Amino acid sequence: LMKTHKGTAKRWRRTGNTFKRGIAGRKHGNIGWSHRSLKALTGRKIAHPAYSKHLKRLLPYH
Amino acid sequence: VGDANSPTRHNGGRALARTAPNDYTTELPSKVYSMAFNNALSHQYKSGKLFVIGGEKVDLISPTPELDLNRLDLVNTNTVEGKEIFEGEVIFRKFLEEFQLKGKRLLFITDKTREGLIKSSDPYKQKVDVIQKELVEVNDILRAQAVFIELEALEYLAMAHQKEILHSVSN
Amino acid sequence: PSDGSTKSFKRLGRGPSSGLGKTSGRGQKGQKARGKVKSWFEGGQTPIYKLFPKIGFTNVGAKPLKELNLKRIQWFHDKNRLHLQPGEVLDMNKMRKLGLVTGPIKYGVKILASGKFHYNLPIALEASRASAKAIAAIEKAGGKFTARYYTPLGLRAHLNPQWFLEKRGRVPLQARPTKRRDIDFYSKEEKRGYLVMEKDKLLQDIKEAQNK
RNA sequence: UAAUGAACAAAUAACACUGAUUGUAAAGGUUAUUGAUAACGAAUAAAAGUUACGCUAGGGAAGGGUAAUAUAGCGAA
RNA sequence: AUAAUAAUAAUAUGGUAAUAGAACAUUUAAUGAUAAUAUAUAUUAGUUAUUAAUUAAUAUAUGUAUUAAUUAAAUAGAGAA
RNA sequence: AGGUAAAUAAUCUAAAGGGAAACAGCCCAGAUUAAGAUAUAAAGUUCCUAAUAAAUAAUAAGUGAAAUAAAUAUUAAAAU
RNA sequence: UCAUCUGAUUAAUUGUGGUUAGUAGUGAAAGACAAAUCUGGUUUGCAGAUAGCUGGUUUUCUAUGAAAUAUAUGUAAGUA
RNA sequence: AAGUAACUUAAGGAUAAGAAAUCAACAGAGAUAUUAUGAGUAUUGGUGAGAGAAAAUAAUAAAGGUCUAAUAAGUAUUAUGUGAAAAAAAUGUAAGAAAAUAGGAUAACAAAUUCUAAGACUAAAUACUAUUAAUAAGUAUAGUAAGUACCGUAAGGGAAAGUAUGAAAAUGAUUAUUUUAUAAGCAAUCAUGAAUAUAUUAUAUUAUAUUAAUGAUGUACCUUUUGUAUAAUGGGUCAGCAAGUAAUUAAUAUUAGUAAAACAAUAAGUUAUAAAUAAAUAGAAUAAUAUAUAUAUAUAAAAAAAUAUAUAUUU
RNA sequence: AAUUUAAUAUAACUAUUAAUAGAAGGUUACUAAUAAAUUAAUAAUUAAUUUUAAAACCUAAAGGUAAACCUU
Ligand SMILES: [Mg+2]
Ligand SMILES: [Mg+2]
Ligand SMILES: [Mg+2]
Ligand SMILES: [Mg+2]
Ligand SMILES: [Mg+2]
Ligand SMILES: [Mg+2]
Ligand SMILES: [Mg+2]
Ligand SMILES: [Mg+2]
Ligand SMILES: [Mg+2]
Ligand SMILES: [Mg+2]
Ligand SMILES: [Mg+2]
Ligand SMILES: [Mg+2]
Ligand SMILES: [Mg+2]
Ligand SMILES: [Mg+2]
Ligand SMILES: [Mg+2]
Ligand SMILES: [Mg+2]
Ligand SMILES: [Mg+2]
Ligand SMILES: [Mg+2]
Ligand SMILES: [Mg+2]
Ligand SMILES: [Mg+2]
Ligand SMILES: [Mg+2]
Ligand SMILES: [Mg+2]
Ligand SMILES: [Mg+2]
Ligand SMILES: [Mg+2]
Ligand SMILES: [Mg+2]
Ligand SMILES: [Mg+2]
Ligand SMILES: [Mg+2]
Ligand SMILES: [Mg+2]
Ligand SMILES: [Mg+2]
Ligand SMILES: [Mg+2]
Ligand SMILES: [Mg+2]
Ligand SMILES: [Mg+2]
Ligand SMILES: [Mg+2]
Ligand SMILES: [Mg+2]
Ligand SMILES: [Mg+2]
Ligand SMILES: [Mg+2]
Ligand SMILES: [Mg+2]
Ligand SMILES: [Mg+2]
Ligand SMILES: [Mg+2]
Ligand SMILES: [Mg+2]
Ligand SMILES: [Mg+2]
Ligand SMILES: [Mg+2]
Ligand SMILES: [Mg+2]
Ligand SMILES: [Mg+2]
Ligand SMILES: [Mg+2]
Ligand SMILES: [Mg+2]
Ligand SMILES: [Mg+2]
Ligand SMILES: [Mg+2]
Ligand SMILES: [Mg+2]
Ligand SMILES: [Mg+2]
Ligand SMILES: [Mg+2]
Ligand SMILES: [Mg+2]
Ligand SMILES: [Mg+2]
Ligand SMILES: [Mg+2]
Ligand SMILES: [Mg+2]
Ligand SMILES: [Mg+2]
Repeated sequence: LMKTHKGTAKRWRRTGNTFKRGIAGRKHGNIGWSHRSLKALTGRKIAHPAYSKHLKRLLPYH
Repeated sequence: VGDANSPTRHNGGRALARTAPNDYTTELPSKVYSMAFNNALSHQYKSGKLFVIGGEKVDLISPTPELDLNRLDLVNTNTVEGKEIFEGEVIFRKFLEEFQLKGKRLLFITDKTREGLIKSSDPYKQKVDVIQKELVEVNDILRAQAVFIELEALEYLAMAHQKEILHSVSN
Repeated sequence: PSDGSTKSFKRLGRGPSSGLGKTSGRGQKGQKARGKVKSWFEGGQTPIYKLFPKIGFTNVGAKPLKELNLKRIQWFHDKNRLHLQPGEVLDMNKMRKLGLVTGPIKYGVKILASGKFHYNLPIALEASRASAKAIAAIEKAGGKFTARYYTPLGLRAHLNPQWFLEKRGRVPLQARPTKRRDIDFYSKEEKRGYLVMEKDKLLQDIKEAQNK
């Protein structure tokens, strides 16, 4: 039987009929940049259709 | 070339070979199985090839004959202290030719084991099958060209393969 | 067979005019032609399971509750499928027995208020908890709600007590709350906690401990 | 309009979210922040040569085109 | 308010990689008459818009079909290694 | 350079059929199966090879006639 | 094989037995020999090692029908 | 990969395990051994390739609970080097207790629970092999010979081969019909004379079949390529054999059963029934359709972004 | 008084299920063999339960070897 890919499990979560994720690029080198601009690098986004199929295969039981 | 086992060789192995015991089991919902069983029984009844043999638990408006029985069995078989043959098979053949069904598939569904019937129908094993109510199948019923079923066995099968209803009070 | 219940599996490598001939769909050459490569391998670039950060943690102490809205209760009532004798309480056992809450109940049931505007049953209710709107609607309809604490074994005993009676001759005693979260929740009055609503001995023991 | 670097693993602070018998802890999480992978979408914390003794699987990722060069002629002088 | 066949007007019908429908030959399992005035195989000549079956003649074997048809399955189709 | 690098068509790739003598890429045209009466595309009509009769000038060098070779030199044509 | 040439009392040539070898022997040293050939022999097993490479992949009919570009990649014969 | 292959050693019809210094969580269970759910969840990883439980509920199983020990000391524990990918009892070196007024179990401490190491026996459900019976959408290339012939010094490798029939092809000789000694290329198609053969409606001025007069057209087939008649790959010919299959899973589509329920029906358990959040004790109309409501960010509360729920009958 | 179907042999293997149980080869030659008993069955055959006779040489370990040899 297939096994959940734990890396994807830790970096992705199931929401509705798709998956959520965190942002990339706000863990160092933030000083000198605009806070009102870095605001866009805080929070979550949704999976993209280009890789929805990959995610479905990587997390069979999600 | 490599080893001598290659499938491309005369004494080589077989590509993508199976390994017994091969698994061919399949599963089907119980409700569908019950519906199919009811359908087979209904088909036999509609074709007029389902005979019901029973009594002693329902009111009879015509008395049973002295020679006959109310059960799907043939008594007086083990009494073989006569000639090379005894009464059981003789009565079975007489039934066979009286009802004009000799090389026809026959099915006998019973409640409990009927050793007399089994012994008497042993000579015609090629065309007559005897089964208890527990072990019958749709293939047996549909294969039989004449199906005999005891009344209690029919009661049991009907109860088992019954649609379930709860409450269901409506105007 | 019934129409639309069977097809023909596509047969590979059995002639040119079959449409699936020598290449049999593989294409021309490559690793995929005569080899196996992961479906989610993308040639080296940081994968979708590496670029993003690991977010969140799994709460092992979680207690998911099966949700029960008021519209279902009212619907059962109007369907005459809610068989309660007069002066009888609708608890999780009866929800399971009647069919209000179906399937396995791991931890408990929470009553939510979606059909609150049409709920008019003056019956009494029990559950692990309920929403504030559910409490308000239940009381407005002339009913009564209290939230009770069950462990896994205690809830099993509550749902299927005859199992314990048959196997062991006795139903286990319901366990007293032991955490801080449970005691706090069931001591709250706005949650209709059973400890406070029935003034039971546990809170008194805690008070005698503090006052010493 | 350039002035830049992913995720893992560490570290500091705040938050009051979870605290694996309970209580506190430990640890994790959320928010903010730090250090550069310049082959700059970054294999590992960590790695150069030689074979004319060489081996396997493959691809070829004098003729043909050109006339810069060479040779030869022509015009003009 | 379908299905089959036929009729009229209009549009469309090249195809590698690839996608999607449909069908035939072989073998096996379930149901399954008929029979040497038949069945099976082979050759020659005809028929059906024909990878297949059929009709006639001839030859061999056999009192004879896992037969026609519907399903279920494949060691199910070879000028390319 | 029948080179190399990209930018618009088109075709080959994966396109049979007619013309380019022969011809992946050029000119025309896209084969479901036949039939063969009619109108044709590109290309052609002395014979090989399906199909033509004319007008007005020039060429005399087989120049040329389905792959135009340059500077220059000679000999010839009319405008005032 | 024939002819020719070299040592021919020695660091000689041979017979019969024996010991040393597969990370491993012997070697007047040539990567030489270890059962017709070794920069490390054979047999069996792991084992259907692995191969982004090469070659094969079998009947018919019908309808639609591409690409050889961008980005990324220890990536340019692969893959997304 | 894997404590696998291999080598070595030692038992028995079986071996091994086994009646808690076990689980669990304040309520409780009560020995081993396999199987299903739990569950690919907790846990774990150059947090990469990947690995991965236990409680608890069921199934198989036997009478399954017993005393044999003066009740266990260089032992528990500690430090250190190793040690089943998560989970741990053994293990080299060296220090080293206590007596049920005690000891083991959790990173640590307190409280509470639970069990008593350093002494032991134990059917059955299981593994392998050999007979007997039953069923084969299994085998006559998995149908009895032979580990023989033969190959190697050796370890070792390792054949063909039942009976009858047989107008199967490749291949050879001969005969018959027809064409062929002034004509040049994938050997074929079309056009068209002529000879021959058969024909129980050839009535014939007939039909069909075989055959290089003669004319036109025609650059073998696959593979791999931008592109091959290519002097690029493969093929002396024919017959037989030769290649997308199995489980264990996830997603999607069609039909069929049932349907706010479905599958099982011993208990469980898996989907669906509520959206959301990293998570927490939060969770959908104040007398109506987003302008209301739920969650997340922010809270006096709203507004603002994103999803989601409400217009006789619940999807 | 025949003749065909379907099972069955001392005379195949493979897979599963269910029972029962934990059983000589080679060499060639002074060739390697048997005998009986019991009760119940119209001098006795049921078979099946007990007794027995012989059986060379070799297959590491009475000693040695070049296996079927040799020496005690
Ligand atoms: Mg952060
Ligand atoms: Mg901006
Ligand atoms: Mg194709
Ligand atoms: Mg390619
Ligand atoms: Mg290929
Ligand atoms: Mg490909
Ligand atoms: Mg890289
Ligand atoms: Mg708090
Ligand atoms: Mg704790
Ligand atoms: Mg912290
Ligand atoms: Mg790099
Ligand atoms: Mg780069
Ligand atoms: Mg970039
Ligand atoms: Mg490096
Ligand atoms: Mg040299
Ligand atoms: Mg087409
Ligand atoms: Mg067309
Ligand atoms: Mg085949
Ligand atoms: Mg063949
Ligand atoms: Mg062919
Ligand atoms: Mg071949
Ligand atoms: Mg070019
Ligand atoms: Mg085109
Ligand atoms: Mg191509
Ligand atoms: Mg063309
Ligand atoms: Mg021309
Ligand atoms: Mg031409
Ligand atoms: Mg000329
Ligand atoms: Mg001397
Ligand atoms: Mg001598
Ligand atoms: Mg050298
Ligand atoms: Mg050799
Ligand atoms: Mg050498
Ligand atoms: Mg191989
Ligand atoms: Mg391996
Ligand atoms: Mg098309
Ligand atoms: Mg293109
Ligand atoms: Mg590329
Ligand atoms: Mg034992
Ligand atoms: Mg493992
Ligand atoms: Mg003790
Ligand atoms: Mg003790
Ligand atoms: Mg230690
Ligand atoms: Mg390991
Ligand atoms: Mg003890
Ligand atoms: Mg030899
Ligand atoms: Mg002639
Ligand atoms: Mg010639
Ligand atoms: Mg090339
Ligand atoms: Mg060509
Ligand atoms: Mg040639
Ligand atoms: Mg060739
Ligand atoms: Mg060749
Ligand atoms: Mg709000
Ligand atoms: Mg001896
Ligand atoms: Mg001697």
